[PDB]
Amino acid sequence: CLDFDDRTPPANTQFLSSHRGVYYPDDIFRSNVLHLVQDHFLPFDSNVTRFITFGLNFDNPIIPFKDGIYFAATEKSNVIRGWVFGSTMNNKSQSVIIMNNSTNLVIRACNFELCDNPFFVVLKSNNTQIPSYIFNNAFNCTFEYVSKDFNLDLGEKPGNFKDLREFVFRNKDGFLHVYSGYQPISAASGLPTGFNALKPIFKLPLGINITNFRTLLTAFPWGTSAAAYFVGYLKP
Amino acid sequence: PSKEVVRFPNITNLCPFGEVFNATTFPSVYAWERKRISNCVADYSVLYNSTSFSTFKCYGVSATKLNDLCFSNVYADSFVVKGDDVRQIAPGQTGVIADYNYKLPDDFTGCVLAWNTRNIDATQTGNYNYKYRSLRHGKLRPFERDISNVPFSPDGKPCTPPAFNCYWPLNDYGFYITNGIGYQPYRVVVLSFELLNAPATVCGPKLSTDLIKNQCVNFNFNGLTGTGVLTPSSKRFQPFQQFGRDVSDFTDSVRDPKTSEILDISPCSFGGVSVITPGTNTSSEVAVLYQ
Amino acid sequence: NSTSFSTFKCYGVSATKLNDLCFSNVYADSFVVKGDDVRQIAPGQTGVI
Amino acid sequence: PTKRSFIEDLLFNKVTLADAGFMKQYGECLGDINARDLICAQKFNGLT
Amino acid sequence: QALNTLVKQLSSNFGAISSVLNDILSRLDKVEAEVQIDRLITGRLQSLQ
Ligand SMILES: *[C@@H]1O[C@H](CO)[C@@H](O[C@@H]2O[C@H](CO)[C@@H](O[C@@H]3O[C@H](CO)[C@@H](O)[C@H](O[C@H]4O[C@H](CO)[C@@H](O)[C@H](O)[C@@H]4O)[C@@H]3O)[C@H](O)[C@H]2NC(C)=O)[C@H](O)[C@H]1NC(C)=O
Ligand SMILES: *[C@@H]1O[C@H](CO)[C@@H](O[C@@H]2O[C@H](CO)[C@@H](O[C@@H]3O[C@H](CO)[C@@H](O)[C@H](O)[C@@H]3O)[C@H](O)[C@H]2NC(C)=O)[C@H](O)[C@H]1NC(C)=O
Ligand SMILES: *[C@@H]1O[C@H](CO)[C@@H](O[C@@H]2O[C@H](CO)[C@@H](O)[C@H](O)[C@H]2NC(C)=O)[C@H](O)[C@H]1NC(C)=O
Ligand SMILES: *[C@@H]1O[C@H](CO)[C@@H](O[C@@H]2O[C@H](CO)[C@@H](O)[C@H](O)[C@H]2NC(C)=O)[C@H](O)[C@H]1NC(C)=O
Ligand SMILES: *[C@@H]1O[C@H](CO)[C@@H](O[C@@H]2O[C@H](CO)[C@@H](O)[C@H](O)[C@H]2NC(C)=O)[C@H](O)[C@H]1NC(C)=O
Ligand SMILES: *[C@@H]1O[C@H](CO)[C@@H](O[C@@H]2O[C@H](CO)[C@@H](O)[C@H](O)[C@H]2NC(C)=O)[C@H](O)[C@H]1NC(C)=O
Ligand SMILES: CCCCC/C=C\C/C=C\CCCCCCCC(=O)O
Ligand SMILES: CCCCC/C=C\C/C=C\CCCCCCCC(=O)O
Ligand SMILES: *[C@@H]1O[C@H](CO)[C@@H](O)[C@H](O)[C@H]1NC(C)=O
Ligand SMILES: *[C@@H]1O[C@H](CO)[C@@H](O)[C@H](O)[C@H]1NC(C)=O
Ligand SMILES: *[C@@H]1O[C@H](CO)[C@@H](O)[C@H](O)[C@H]1NC(C)=O
Ligand SMILES: *[C@@H]1O[C@H](CO)[C@@H](O)[C@H](O)[C@H]1NC(C)=O
Repeated sequence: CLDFDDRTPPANTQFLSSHRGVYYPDDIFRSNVLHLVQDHFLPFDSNVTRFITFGLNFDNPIIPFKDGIYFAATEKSNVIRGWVFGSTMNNKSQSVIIMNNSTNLVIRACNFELCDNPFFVVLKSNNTQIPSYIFNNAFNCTFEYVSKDFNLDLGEKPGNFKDLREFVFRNKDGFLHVYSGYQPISAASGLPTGFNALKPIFKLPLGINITNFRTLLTAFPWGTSAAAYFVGYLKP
Repeated sequence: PSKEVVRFPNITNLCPFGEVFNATTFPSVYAWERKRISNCVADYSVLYNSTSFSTFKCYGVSATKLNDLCFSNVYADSFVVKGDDVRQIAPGQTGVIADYNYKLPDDFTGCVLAWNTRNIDATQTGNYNYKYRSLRHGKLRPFERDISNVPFSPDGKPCTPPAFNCYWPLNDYGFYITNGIGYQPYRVVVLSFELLNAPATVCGPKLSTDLIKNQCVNFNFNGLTGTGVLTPSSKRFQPFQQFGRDVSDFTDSVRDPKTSEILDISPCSFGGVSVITPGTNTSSEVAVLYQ
Repeated sequence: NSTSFSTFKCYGVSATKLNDLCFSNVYADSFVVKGDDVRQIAPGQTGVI
Repeated sequence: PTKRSFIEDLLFNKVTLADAGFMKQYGECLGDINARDLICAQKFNGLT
Repeated sequence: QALNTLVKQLSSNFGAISSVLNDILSRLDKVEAEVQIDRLITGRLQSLQ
């Protein structure tokens, strides 16, 4: 049970993607060959809606999920730590959440009582994470998965954005395909120009009419650090 | 060809055929479940002794070839329907079950099983423990679930159940012992898998052999048959790919299930030969020229 | 809501496309047969029925 | 060395033939596969 | 160029499930795979002609 009273209008800044956002189509090794494929890809030089924090803009809104999205987040500090996918985001329709809470990675899918304002609280005094509330009940369940243990640095960094992490999500035939990729970057604006291939990392067997998506942000106490994530829709 | 190089992964555990096909409780159609299958020796001969399937018909693969092939990404669904609704579980069908409860994809690589269970899922009085949806907006997408229980109205406005044009979308299956073949419980198990595309960890009992290299052999790598010469390679395979392909669709590189090591496959026949003859009338001797 | 059909299989059109298509000159026949004679109602079959 | 004159050698040097060696042995097409030579791919399919 | 085109024309599904054999023969029995084999043979013979 938490909420924010102070609000700031979303920026909703539109930028351009420099022909980035491709992924491996199939699990077949091919070398020294030019292959022609037809699938859902991000169009070259297309709009990307950016959402920016640390400017008193704790956005965390709902974004439509039409034929998949391309999630590219640039951040020098771990402010974005997962997503939540659902139809109505209430406790009347099943939703799947993926949170990068430390010492594991959690994927769970169940009739979740969303708090309407996801939260992840960590104080800058000791750089230690304290418990937060993303949901209040669980009700009926249908998936679960806990990964291995790792620790991500919560220490705040004063420098500009240091790493780029891009993901691609697609729901087809009851499977949520996830592709991951990461490349170093040093800039403070727009989306780095370049090329990068995304490798398959997940195929989650959950049957949900996934139509809306919302990210999970981390706040350093009202207010947070600098982190920008871009959303791009794929088209056939 | 001379020898056989059949090679299968290191699987030494029998598949769970009692957890499924012999589960104490089976879910309803409107809320079905899924189970992941891995590290199995899929021999359906063990089911010959206990379970008899009234309908075992499926697509994307031949029934007789299920013992040699190797499948990947195997999942098993389970639900309970009546006699007349057991024909709706098939690609390209219409009905209450095939629209609002469980829809199969148009293209489907898997197997569907179903048997009759009257002595277990029926009583002298009504069972009324299995439910299904009959009122819904639109149609379900293939392999999707809808477990929400909200009042349904033709207009779409939320409403209380006692109001007009407001019904509960879930009805109860009334199973009695004194019923015909129709309206009788039928437990259905649907299996889906993908083969010869990704690395696999589940298939039937085929005894692997040793590796034969630099010789025309009849290999069998995870169900992929053919004749060729196996040669050590230099390509580097990423951990999510197993086979390789050329500019023309043909497998040239296959990762060894056991002893991961990338092997090259080449055609056995290569070259050219011509025959020189002075004429049959003159002599029967010939001269052979190899290019 | 009312009737359950033990056999609903037919030809010349796809079952899933019956909601978008528009038919003309529709006629309906009706009769009563036994269980073993219900398979004889099909194009290219032999039997008493 | 060559039995051709200077002009004929110049003419032969201009044309960049695909250089079908007319003897592509099984050893050459079985090794050095990373080059992906077109001729080795054609002779594997019965085109000579 | 003609020979290279003929080589690269071997990866076309001439109405069959797959363009590469030993895959149709491994997933289907003798009777069912014969149709796809005949389709591939017809397509490749047309290419040769
Ligand atoms: C998964 O969730 C999605 C997203 O919510 C859902 O798809 C559709 O959601 C939209 C948005 O809520 C609905 O579409 C419209 O909704 C309103 C409210 O009814 C109306 O504008 C429309 O309904 C009327 O449409 C026609 C009138 O023009 C008439 O047929 C009649 O009057 C309808 O009331 C319209 O539906 C929509 O309700 C749902 N989809 C459906 C099929 O109803 C979807 O249900 C989920 N997807 C899956 C695959 O289960
Ligand atoms: C999804 O969650 C809902 C809500 O919890 C489940 O519905 C509820 O299921 C329980 C049993 O798990 C029902 O309790 C039992 O119901 C009847 C009498 O109504 C009787 O068998 C028992 O005395 C007991 O009370 C409960 O009524 C039912 N409804 C509500 C509103 O709570 C639902 O089953 C879950 N679905 C799945 C697929 O798990
Ligand atoms: C996002 O795409 C929209 C498409 O409407 C662009 O917004 C307008 O596009 C029209 C049509 O080309 C132009 O005439 C307007 O000038 C655009 N408005 C603005 C404010 O630029 C929009 O530019 C795109 N976003 C980008 C390119 O970042
Ligand atoms: C689904 O969520 C709603 C909204 O939170 C829950 O409604 C609550 O119902 C209880 C009584 O059951 C009331 O005391 C609360 O005030 C309600 N909350 C709100 C915000 O109005 C509803 O119970 C939930 N359904 C469940 C848990 O099955
Ligand atoms: C991150 O999430 C995991 C999964 O829920 C948490 O690990 C579990 O913690 C509970 C605490 O009651 C234990 O009962 C479980 O056995 C743990 N699961 C394991 C170890 O697999 C973990 O605590 C979370 N991290 C936090 C809260 O900092
Ligand atoms: C599958 O089992 C075989 C059994 O031979 C394994 O091969 C042995 O691997 C060990 C190391 O794990 C070596 O020391 C032996 O020399 C190998 N023996 C032979 C005959 O090759 C093989 O590694 C196993 N594969 C996997 C993936 O576990
Ligand atoms: C009498 C009016 C005839 C109108 C003809 C035009 C279209 C009719 C087509 C289909 C009607 C019957 C569909 C089968 C319903 C199956 C229900 C079930 O399987 O449970
Ligand atoms: C024993 C003599 C066998 C002779 C073989 C030559 C021809 C036989 C062919 C068909 C015989 C049986 C026809 C089926 C009759 C169906 C009657 C029904 O469906 O009601
Ligand atoms: C750091 O500060 C937090 C927050 O006050 C406190 O809980 C914790 O004990 C402190 N020490 C360490 C070692 O984390
Ligand atoms: C299958 O179920 C029957 C009861 O229906 C039980 O007696 C038998 O032991 C089971 N067989 C197994 C689990 O192999
Ligand atoms: C097969 O079933 C019979 C009874 O029909 C039983 O005695 C026997 O033990 C069973 N064998 C196996 C291998 O399950
Ligand atoms: C559907 O059938 C139920 C009983 O099963 C009945 O109460 C209801 O009125 C029927 N609805 C319609 C629209 O015919």
